[PDB]
Amino acid sequence: ATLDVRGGYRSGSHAYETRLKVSEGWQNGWWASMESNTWNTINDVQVEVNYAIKLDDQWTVRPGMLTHFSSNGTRYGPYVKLSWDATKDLNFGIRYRYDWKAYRQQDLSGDMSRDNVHRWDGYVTYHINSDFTFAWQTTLYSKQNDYRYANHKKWATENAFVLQYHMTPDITPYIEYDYLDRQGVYNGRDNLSENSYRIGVSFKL
Ligand SMILES: CCCCCCCCCCCC[N+](C)(C)[O-]
Ligand SMILES: CCCCCCCCCCCC[N+](C)(C)[O-]
Ligand SMILES: CCCCCCCCCCCC[N+](C)(C)[O-]
Ligand SMILES: CCCCCCCCCCCC[N+](C)(C)[O-]
Ligand SMILES: CCCCCCCC
Ligand SMILES: CCCCCCCC
Ligand SMILES: CCCCCCCC
Ligand SMILES: CCCCCCCC
Ligand SMILES: CCCCCCCC
Ligand SMILES: CCCCCCCC
Ligand SMILES: CCCCCCCC
Ligand SMILES: CCCCCCCC
Ligand SMILES: CCCCCCCC
Ligand SMILES: [Cl-]
Ligand SMILES: [Cl-]
Repeated sequence: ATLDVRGGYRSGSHAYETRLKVSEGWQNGWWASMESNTWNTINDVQVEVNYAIKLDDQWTVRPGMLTHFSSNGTRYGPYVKLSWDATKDLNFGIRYRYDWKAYRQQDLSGDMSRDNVHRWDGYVTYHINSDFTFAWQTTLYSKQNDYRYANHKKWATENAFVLQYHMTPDITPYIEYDYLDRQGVYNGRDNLSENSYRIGVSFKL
């Protein structure tokens, strides 16, 4: 199993975040994770499970679900991820997730609806050498219903860039930059450029 500890700062929202995440995978193909996230402007819990269906030596499909709890209520995210181990050192992934909210919120028409979201994620991971792995995750999400993001649009993006250092077989420090679109909100103003800078470490328990 792996414990991941991460700290970050978001420039638009002027917010620190921390994450503690524990994950395990099994030989039968199951995988599960649980995490807690904190956010402090100058909490949530998520649980995820999936299963690997091996289509051949290089291709895997993982149906799964992400459940998310916060002050507003519960959100469920059933998904299917397709992964391709193109080489020993290069992996690609694509995931569709439907983030469905178990609670209603006021929409832009004044009605109480569900702020459900269609979410797509692309993944590239490249093992550069014994010392370094570089990962990029690109994200698009769009509103199913009559809502908008803080960028004033029905859609938004995230792009995350992670450099992992394989310090020991069981310890992997990493640094990360994310651009989270103009989703920053601070001091009563939205549409702020949201740069995110993170540092963390992943280790074997
Ligand atoms: C790349 C920068 C790493 C940032 C590490 C963030 C650690 C969390 C700090 C918690 C303090 C929150 N605060 C400032 C509101 O008290
Ligand atoms: C091994 C740590 C991984 C996180 C596991 C989650 C355990 C439950 C903690 C819930 C957080 C309680 N809180 C902060 C919302 O008050
Ligand atoms: C649409 C073009 C897709 C980009 C291809 C990425 C390059 C790595 C693929 C090489 C793997 C070939 N093979 C047969 C060993 O699996
Ligand atoms: C989840 C990644 C999606 C990959 C995009 C489509 C490129 C597929 C390449 C086919 C593989 C060719 N082959 C059998 C020689 O490895
Ligand atoms: C003056 C507040 C800036 C805090 C930025 C933190 C960078 C890691
Ligand atoms: C505006 C804050 C910038 C934080 C940079 C962190 C070190 C690259
Ligand atoms: C035999 C491998 C099939 C590749 C999976 C394609 C899924 C659209
Ligand atoms: C034998 C490999 C087939 C590739 C299918 C690609 C699905 C996006
Ligand atoms: C030698 C293979 C490099 C091509 C990788 C392109 C990834 C989209
Ligand atoms: C001051 C502009 C922030 C963009 C930094 C990009 C880091 C890779
Ligand atoms: C792999 C290159 C993606 C760069 C996207 C950055 C958008 C701010
Ligand atoms: C390759 C990371 C740079 C992303 C561009 C966003 C900076 C404003
Ligand atoms: C409380 C967050 C800790 C940040 C981890 C940094 C590891 C180098
Ligand atoms: Cl619905
Ligand atoms: Cl729009």
